[PDB]
Amino acid sequence: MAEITFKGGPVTLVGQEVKVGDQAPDFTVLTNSLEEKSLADMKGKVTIISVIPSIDTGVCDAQTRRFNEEAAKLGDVNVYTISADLPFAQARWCGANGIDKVETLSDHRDMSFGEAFGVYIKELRLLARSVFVLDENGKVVYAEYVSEATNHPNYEKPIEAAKALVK
Repeated sequence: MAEITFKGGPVTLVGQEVKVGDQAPDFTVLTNSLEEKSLADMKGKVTIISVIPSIDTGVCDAQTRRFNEEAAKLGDVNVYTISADLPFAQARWCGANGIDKVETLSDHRDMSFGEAFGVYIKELRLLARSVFVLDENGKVVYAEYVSEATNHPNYEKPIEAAKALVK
């Protein structure tokens, strides 16, 4: 189990902690454009996934935006962000920042993602801050679950996993 804290005590997760080498669960989220997208689409490249609770929190910036730049520096990767937040809030955050290498997505709807990857925090109904990397087979190449929901992963980590495979 990933057992995340919420700044003073533990909080339960739905789902299980996934690992490297495992086949990713394969679900659907909405695009920020209000269409279904699933892991089956994402396997078209080595893909990084950046889970955050909602996009407005400022700490989300340090992920989605840095990921945009780092993905440009890699030159050949694919990256998405997923929130329990509105598709249009997510689209807008991208538009404000001029993001192009990353696209934001909304699990908001059916939580299928947050549930299956064990990042829906049961006790909050909120997505964890976590990251994953996925091979073109849809195998997990890296996974990390920030032990503290009030803190965020380092984007360098899934970059180092993805950059090893895009060569």
